[PDB]
Amino acid sequence: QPVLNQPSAVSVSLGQTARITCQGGNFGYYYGSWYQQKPGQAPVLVIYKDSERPSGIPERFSGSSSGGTATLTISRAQAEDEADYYCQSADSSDNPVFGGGTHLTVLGQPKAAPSVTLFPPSSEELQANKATLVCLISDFYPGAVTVAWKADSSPVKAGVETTTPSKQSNNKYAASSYLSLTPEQWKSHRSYSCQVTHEGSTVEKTVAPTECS
Amino acid sequence: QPVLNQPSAVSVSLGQTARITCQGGNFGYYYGSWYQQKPGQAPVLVIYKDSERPSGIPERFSGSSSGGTATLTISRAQAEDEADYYCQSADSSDNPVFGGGTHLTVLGQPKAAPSVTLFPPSSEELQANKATLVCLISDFYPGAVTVAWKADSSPVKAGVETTTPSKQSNNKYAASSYLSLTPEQWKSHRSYSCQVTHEGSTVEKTVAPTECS
Amino acid sequence: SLLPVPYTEAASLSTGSTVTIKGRPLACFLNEPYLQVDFHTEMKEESDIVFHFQVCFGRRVVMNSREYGAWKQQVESKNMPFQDGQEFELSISVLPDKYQVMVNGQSSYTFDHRIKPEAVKMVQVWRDISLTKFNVS
Amino acid sequence: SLLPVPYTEAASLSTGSTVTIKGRPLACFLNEPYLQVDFHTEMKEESDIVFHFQVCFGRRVVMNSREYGAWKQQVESKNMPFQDGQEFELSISVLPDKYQVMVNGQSSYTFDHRIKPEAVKMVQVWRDISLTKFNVSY
Amino acid sequence: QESGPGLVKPSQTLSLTCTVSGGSITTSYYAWSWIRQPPGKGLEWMGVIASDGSTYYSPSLKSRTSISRDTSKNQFSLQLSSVTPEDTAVYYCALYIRGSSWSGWSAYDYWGQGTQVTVSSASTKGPSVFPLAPSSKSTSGGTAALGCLVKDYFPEPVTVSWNSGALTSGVHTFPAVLQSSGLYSLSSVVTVPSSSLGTQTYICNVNHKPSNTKVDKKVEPKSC
Amino acid sequence: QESGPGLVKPSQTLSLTCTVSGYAWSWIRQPPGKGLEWMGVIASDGSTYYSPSLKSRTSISRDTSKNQFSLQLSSVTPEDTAVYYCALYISWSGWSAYDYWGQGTQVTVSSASTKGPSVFPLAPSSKSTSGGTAALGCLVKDYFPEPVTVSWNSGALTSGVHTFPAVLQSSGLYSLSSVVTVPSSSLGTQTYICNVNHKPSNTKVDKKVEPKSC
Repeated sequence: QPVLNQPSAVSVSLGQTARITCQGGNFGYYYGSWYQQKPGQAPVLVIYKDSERPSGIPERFSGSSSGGTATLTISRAQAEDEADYYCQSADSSDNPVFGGGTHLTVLGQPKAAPSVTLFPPSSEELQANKATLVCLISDFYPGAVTVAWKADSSPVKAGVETTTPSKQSNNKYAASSYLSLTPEQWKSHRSYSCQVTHEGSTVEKTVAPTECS
Repeated sequence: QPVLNQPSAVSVSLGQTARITCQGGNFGYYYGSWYQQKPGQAPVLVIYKDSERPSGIPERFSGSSSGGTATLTISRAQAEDEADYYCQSADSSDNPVFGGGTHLTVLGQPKAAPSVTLFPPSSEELQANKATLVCLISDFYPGAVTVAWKADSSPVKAGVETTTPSKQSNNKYAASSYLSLTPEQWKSHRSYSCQVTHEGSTVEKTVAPTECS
Repeated sequence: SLLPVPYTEAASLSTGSTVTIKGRPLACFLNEPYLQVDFHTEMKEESDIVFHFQVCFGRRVVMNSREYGAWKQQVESKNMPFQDGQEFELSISVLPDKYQVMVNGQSSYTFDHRIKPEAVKMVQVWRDISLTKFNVS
Repeated sequence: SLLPVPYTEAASLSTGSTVTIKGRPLACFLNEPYLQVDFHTEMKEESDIVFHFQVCFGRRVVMNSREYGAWKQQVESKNMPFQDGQEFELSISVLPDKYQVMVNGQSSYTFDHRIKPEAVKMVQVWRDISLTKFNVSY
Repeated sequence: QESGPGLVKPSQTLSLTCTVSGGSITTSYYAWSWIRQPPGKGLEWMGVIASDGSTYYSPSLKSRTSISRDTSKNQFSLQLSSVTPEDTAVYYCALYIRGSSWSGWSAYDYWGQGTQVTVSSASTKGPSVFPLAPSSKSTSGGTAALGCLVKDYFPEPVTVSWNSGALTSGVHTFPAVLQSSGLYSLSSVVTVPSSSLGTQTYICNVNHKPSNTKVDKKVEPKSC
Repeated sequence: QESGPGLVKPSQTLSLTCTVSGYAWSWIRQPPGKGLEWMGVIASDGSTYYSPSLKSRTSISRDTSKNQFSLQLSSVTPEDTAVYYCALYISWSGWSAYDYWGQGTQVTVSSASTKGPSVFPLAPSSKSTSGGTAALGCLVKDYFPEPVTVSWNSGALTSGVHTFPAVLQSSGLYSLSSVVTVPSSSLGTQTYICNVNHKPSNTKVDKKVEPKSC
């Protein structure tokens, strides 16, 4: 399948100017366009015909093109510009091509400490002969996290399902881990713990079966 | 409608050379062909490509063509050449045309006296409350014939339908005449006669109902 | 060396006549130059065409006739012995029943007579080709 | 006075360029002479065609483009303002979004850009027509 | 061999078919055409279907004419739509032999026998068939011409076979007369010897196809 | 506006439709995590075009009276799993851009069938706060495939709500959870119900979340 050559991920500090090139493609004949896409949301056209920008697109965005290269320019970065960026052109009038996509990271944002919420298995799930512990982390930057589970003091790694970290609406990461256990283990143990490590620091929450939390 | 122009009838004496012209048509561009048609018989190809004759056709038949006219030539006429002759060409490769038709009469043929057969109305027709006299004339040349009907000595001229003379397979004419009568007239009168005239000569036949014929 | 194109010459043909043409296309086969040979009934080019021979170099060859200004059934042929950018020799042999068109002295196409060749009064060579020789046999 | 046909000229076009052709067909309209104007990306005639303009005098006009040696979707027009046996002036005006082909200053055909006009490096005029004048205006 | 005869009312559509060879050997079955002949008039072309080419039609009849072919049946069929009294004609099936392509000026060597198609508002009347008893005369040489009578039929034609086609020598079938009323009637008479008329029995098998009447009349000597 | 189901058995033919509300409609799909992949185009003035890779398997129809156009990719295999977008162009060329893009729809093609999620409520922390902070949620366990929209109190609560992405479990099923940040002041008057919707299986489960008895 035909794909244009563009960087996969690019970092730029707030207030600086970021430039994304769309090279390697069958250019010279054709024009180039650019789309802004956030995860799970539809792309929005930013630049068309390599020079003009549509109405509604801020003045920060501009595009240049020459030979076999097109350059996307964001003059005055803001936080909301942190998203995935695609360029497009054609190998032939009857066959368009699209780029690999570029994620723009807006640097200079302050670091944030995680907030942890631990839920016990509900009575219904225990009533349904199941048990699930939900260890939820929010408002943390960057995403790299390690999760540890304990059986009153003992690390448990089987039955653990841990997500890949993904940003929230406020541009901070979020991840979750789930532990599958039976109501026997649930009632047989005094408590269960979720030990989370982020940037070395640790934050823990604990729940107990017979004792209401 | 597109039709070739050719004379309706041409006469030639036995032993002479007959020529039939096909005028008004498109030649020079195209080729010409010729067909011989006998009454009640399928047409037979005589000339194709203006010069050549198919197998079986005698050398007596030949064709000429010039400008917008084609001429069929029959060098040594015989009786069998008495027939209708059609010329054929095209207005265009994708559209053939046919001629108006020429009746060729071959004169000089030997004379023949007419043979007359007269039947009385059968009992079945009398059982069907009708009566028809059948006067059949064959083996006579030429076709021109006049028919006379008589009521015991008296000419009957109403209700007579007589055919147009037509050649046999043996190149002699044949004609028939029918008289429409009622069971009243047939049994009430002594007899009825059919008088046939050919080249001045006369032939009569008579039958009677009550008397076996 | 080169003969004027379109080339128009009076000619009359019959069984045994051979028309010799020697020329070269003016374009590469990819750009699809054409070559057309028309046998006319009069010296005026608007006259009817007894034999129409139009080549689309590199794709196909089609033949037809124009009778009373009307184009008749076109015959399509994909035989393309013509070689890109190479000089060609075109010979059209007149037979009693059809035409025999040889390309470089090698038979490639035939076209059955629709109008007898004696009606031909002019032969015209015209299309995106260079012309060097024209002969009537 | 007469320009050699096929006529091949190096040229580069942009928004505002106009290609002027002045000639006469070499045959009567009944015999259907053709006229072809091709805008190439290279001086080689086998190069790609940015704008292909083929007239079948008296019948129709067809336009297309050739990208990487492949003919694209042909656009057909039946408008035939050209008059039999009369000299014509053919002008192709380049617009930002399309071409403007005028016949004696009269609009007849349009062709939306499929390859940006800056890719033109050669213009060739060739078919059964006589050619007298060829100029590019800005 | 042609088949499909009959009378048709105006505005209808009738079909005619031609059979494989009818007397033609080693036939690639090439270049089949339709030619019709209005009564007493000249031949009038209708269309053609070539193996090399596809088909051709005549402009006057282009709109109303349809030609189909079934090579597995080795037949090809005509359909003439919106018939009028002018379409009354004898329709022939003609085969083009010459190995060259079909042209307008091309000729047809083998013609079909043809069949009569009558287009008029009037309906079909069954023929009043009647036998003709032989002449009671006893002859010194031997001659007795007995016949059959086909009265009051419309339209033409009427095929007359004798003894189911067993007698062909000296047979004469006379043409019909057009009466003032508008109907046809004819008779057929054979010349057979008057020696034996009790041993060999003669029967006039008269067939009228447009009305589909099949009548085989028993001819017997008249008792005196 | 996009419509059409998300489950399909392999070797079958799946359909996607795009609705038009107030001049060339194209189909672009996105394999999971991959770059954009063109599929076809259909103009109202002109006719259709296709891409060679999908040319054999792609069929594009149009309903001008409904002003809708539908995609048909026949003989589907697990390779056809992708996120499908319909983008609107405003003659059509390859380098042309699309101003209005469809919201997108996820289509997952695999042999497994659809599983209703074993939804379970998560009672809030029984702890009472002097300022007011309580993060209670819902649990969407054992569902296949993705995605699942989770609304709280029939879309009446948006403040502090967090709906977490799903995890692909070793068992082969997906599971996510949604948690809301509500004040701990009134917990007997305001009833919170997580209205979970799973579209490929059409399962609507609204779980009544209540505080755990102490």
